[PDB]
Amino acid sequence: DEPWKYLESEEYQERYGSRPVWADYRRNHKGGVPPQRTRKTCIRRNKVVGNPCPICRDHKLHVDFRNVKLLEQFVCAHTGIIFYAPYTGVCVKQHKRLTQAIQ
Amino acid sequence: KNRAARVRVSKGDKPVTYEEAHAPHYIAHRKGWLSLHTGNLDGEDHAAERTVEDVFLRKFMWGTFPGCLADQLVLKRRGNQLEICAVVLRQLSPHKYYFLVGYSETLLSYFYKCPVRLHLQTVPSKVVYKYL
Amino acid sequence: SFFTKLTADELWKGALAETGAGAKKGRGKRTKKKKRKDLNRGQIIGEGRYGFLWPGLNVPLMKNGAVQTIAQRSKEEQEKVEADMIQQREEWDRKKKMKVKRERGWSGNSWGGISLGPPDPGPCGETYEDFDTRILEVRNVFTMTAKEGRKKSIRVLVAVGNGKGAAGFSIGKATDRMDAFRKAKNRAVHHLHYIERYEDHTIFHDISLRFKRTHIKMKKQPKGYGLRCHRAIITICRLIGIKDMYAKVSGSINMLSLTQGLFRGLSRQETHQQLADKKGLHVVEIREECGPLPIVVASPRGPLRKDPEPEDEVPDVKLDWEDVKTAQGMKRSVWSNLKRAAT
Amino acid sequence: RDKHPPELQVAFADCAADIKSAYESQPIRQTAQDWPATSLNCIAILFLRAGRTQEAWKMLGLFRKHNKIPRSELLNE
Amino acid sequence: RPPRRKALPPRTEKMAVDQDWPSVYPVAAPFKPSAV
Amino acid sequence: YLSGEEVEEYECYAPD
Amino acid sequence: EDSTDFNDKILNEPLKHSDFFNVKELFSVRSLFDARVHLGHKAGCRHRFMEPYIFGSRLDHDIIDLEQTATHLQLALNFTAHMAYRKGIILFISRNRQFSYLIENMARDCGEYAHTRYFRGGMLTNARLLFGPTVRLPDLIIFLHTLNNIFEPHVAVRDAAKMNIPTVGIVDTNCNPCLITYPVPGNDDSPLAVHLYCRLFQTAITRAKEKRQQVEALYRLQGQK
RNA sequence: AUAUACCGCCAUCUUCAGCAAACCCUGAUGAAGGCUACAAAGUAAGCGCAAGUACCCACGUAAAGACGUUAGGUCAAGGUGUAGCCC
Ligand SMILES: [K+]
Ligand SMILES: [K+]
Ligand SMILES: [K+]
Ligand SMILES: [Mg+2]
Ligand SMILES: [Mg+2]
Ligand SMILES: [Mg+2]
Ligand SMILES: [Mg+2]
Ligand SMILES: [Mg+2]
Ligand SMILES: [Mg+2]
Ligand SMILES: [Mg+2]
Ligand SMILES: [Mg+2]
Ligand SMILES: [Zn+2]
Repeated sequence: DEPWKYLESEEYQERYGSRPVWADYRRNHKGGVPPQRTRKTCIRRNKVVGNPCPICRDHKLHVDFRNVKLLEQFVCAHTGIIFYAPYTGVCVKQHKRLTQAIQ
Repeated sequence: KNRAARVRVSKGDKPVTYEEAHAPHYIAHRKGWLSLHTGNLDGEDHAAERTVEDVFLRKFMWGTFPGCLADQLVLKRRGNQLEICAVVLRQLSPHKYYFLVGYSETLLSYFYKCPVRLHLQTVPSKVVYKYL
Repeated sequence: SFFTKLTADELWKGALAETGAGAKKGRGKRTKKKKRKDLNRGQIIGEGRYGFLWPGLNVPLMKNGAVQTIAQRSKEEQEKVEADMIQQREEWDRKKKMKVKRERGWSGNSWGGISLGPPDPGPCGETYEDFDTRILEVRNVFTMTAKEGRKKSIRVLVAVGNGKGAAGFSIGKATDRMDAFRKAKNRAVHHLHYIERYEDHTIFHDISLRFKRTHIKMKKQPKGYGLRCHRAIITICRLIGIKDMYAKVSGSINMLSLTQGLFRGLSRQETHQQLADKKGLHVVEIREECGPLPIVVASPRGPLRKDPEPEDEVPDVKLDWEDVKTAQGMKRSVWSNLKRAAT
Repeated sequence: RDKHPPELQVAFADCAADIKSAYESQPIRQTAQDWPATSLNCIAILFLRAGRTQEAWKMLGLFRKHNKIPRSELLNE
Repeated sequence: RPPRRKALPPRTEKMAVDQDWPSVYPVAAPFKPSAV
Repeated sequence: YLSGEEVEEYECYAPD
Repeated sequence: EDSTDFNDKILNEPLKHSDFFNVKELFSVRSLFDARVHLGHKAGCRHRFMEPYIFGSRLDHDIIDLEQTATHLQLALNFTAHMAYRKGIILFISRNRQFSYLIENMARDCGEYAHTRYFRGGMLTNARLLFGPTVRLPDLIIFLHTLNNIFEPHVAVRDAAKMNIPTVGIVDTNCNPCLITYPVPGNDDSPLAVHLYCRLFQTAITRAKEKRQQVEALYRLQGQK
């Protein structure tokens, strides 16, 4: 109901600190060059994949147009462009929700 | 190359006691004997029995005071008295050391049919002669 | 026979077989290895199968102000003790089994990119907590010896830095890989370069140099560009504190040549203040995001020249065909400008 | 109880320090440390008379922490 | 937490230089550093 | 190494 | 409260004067000329980095420009005096055995240190091992001869820079001054030249130590009252 | 069964004198290398040699003799990992 509160809580500060929620996430892939698209979705029929993306791995992070402090983490502060999904590692499902919430 | 009772050189991190650091050729030169009795003197008897008793007493005390012995046992025989002198650590509570002294002295006195006394010297840590 | 029994140390030294022609030259490999276990660890003096309770050894000596007598646990009461020791034994095995996973490097089996922590504190109460260490190369070097044949040593290359311009690198050599880590990281802290950074995020100008056969071309970039450089350069740049740079490595891709070639080029970069002092002119930065506003970044400390810099109609500067081919849209590569994780 | 020559006063301060350590490292430490009022007043006075003023000034905090009334003699010294 | 047991000072430090030594070692006994 | 490496005072007369 | 005034009246005050110790009165171009300081090696021995400091070649014998030596010597003596004033450890180094005894006596007389013997590998770069972890290294190394006996640079020149120690050095026409902090072009062979250098450095060092005591004493007397 | 899993105890060079942790420096911070005494980058704990001790001497003879080499010898001294047998 109030998604912006999670980012102001002590639980959030202990898990992420002042870095973005996607800072410590790493994609598992063969080769040095990753696939040009991230996985379609990390939640499939209510089951979570082994390496869920920064959004899907924390169920308290809610992609909502009012939780602007979370959305800012997926926009470049210097250029204002929205990071493509391989940049942060979010699945295609959550990247679309972020792009719509940002707009 | 000779191997018998020789702690081999390492990286300088292995602590050895005075006894362990001296190979067999130093026996009677730099280090003494760990058991003293008359069985190995010229014209004396019963060396075999004294030797078996010593091997048992060393194993018995190793397992009776597990992890407590900080050096080899010194076994002394005078007449029919058997004195066991052991250097032990200061980890076990004093009550347990008194129990095991009473238990060991009594059990060994009935086993070998002689008055047996156990003398414990405690050290805070194993005494290091050198680091090989 | 009681007299044929040995001590635990003797039994493990034999069973483990750590000394021998197998372990001399690594003639034997160990996918399955006997692991030493301390069998006296959870054992209490006085506790045996029969479950006797000896006053003063395994149970308290006095109970209710009176000396306890010899007693024996009931068959049921002893089964619980035995079961509890087995569970305590599996719990200990599980506590050791639960070991924190460490992050990987450039690849799962690669040492490159792995952090080794800060250099060790010096003898005179010196500390380097502000410095981070990264591995760049771990090699097995094989030396043919007069009497011992092929021997195996480790050569390590590590870089250190505090993220604020101070960084260095050193080679470490030892028979053991962890001693090489200590030598390299401790030596590197005494060979630190200072690297000047423009606005504490990028280099002051494009740097193109060759070290031996390794060519490195670096480009100054604006904020938000990130580190789009050879993975080794990315590792080093995080130690120096550069956030935004493009680099291309050509010719031989030799890690050592690349490391010292990179440090040579970054330590010989002229800052804007040096340019103003050298030429006695203002340095004016024009940013397209700020339009025509002239931003003076550096002014000469000494007198200011009155004669304009000569305007050569055409500069006699040498150009890189790769840079020109890109600006003309004639550069076609499926691998350029690919989407990658944040670096 | 009374002041003494400097040689004796120094010796009494080496013991008072050792007693202070006993109060600090009691085996009842699991329970709140009981620092009697007389003990705190005497230990502080012995430090002053010995010249270990630095140690005496530090101890004044323990009067407030444990809420123990300071003695008149200690305040005057 | 119970304090670890502290070994007492060697009782040699309580011996006077004009004592009756035969009372210290009355009969054959092993060498005792704390007593000699 | 990447799996993890986990090999993992006061004294008194007459203590209690 | 009282430390800032100390460091300001004693440590920072000398650094506000161009010649606080008046070391220019110790020498002149004539005094240097009489000591044969201008005499350099033959042109065939010339080092290319010493060409700036050479006046010319007189019949294939290089002549050192004493006008430059005078300015370089002024800087070197001024630095040396300031380091003695600050109670820095000054180490004299030379491998020329003709002057080993002279140099060792000059060091003892001024209250400083001399190393004129074979220089063992790592005296500076490995001092903690050789001397101990608390060993204090020199704050200034003065070379009266920058070359060893095989006509190569003294190892301490390279190792002094590694340890961030400033170096004063007499550099003849066959020497390399690149790594010497305060080079002084001058003759290092003639007994008259070397003797002159020892008098100047000995005097500069001794004067600075007496100046340090005078200021401290005055600063204390005024402090009480 | 496996000495080609080993402990233990040994052969061999050895009728040798070298090995070597921790540092330092050179080679552009390459694999590598590091001595000069009128000395030029090495310092080196520890082990060995040596010293000392045994025998009739300070002589000789013993004893000692590191690291490493030959997956040297020995599972049959004893112990023991692994595999195998259990009417
Ligand atoms: K063998
Ligand atoms: K066997
Ligand atoms: K077997
Ligand atoms: Mg032999
Ligand atoms: Mg993998
Ligand atoms: Mg000359
Ligand atoms: Mg074999
Ligand atoms: Mg002889
Ligand atoms: Mg022989
Ligand atoms: Mg010998
Ligand atoms: Mg074979
Ligand atoms: Zn997802």
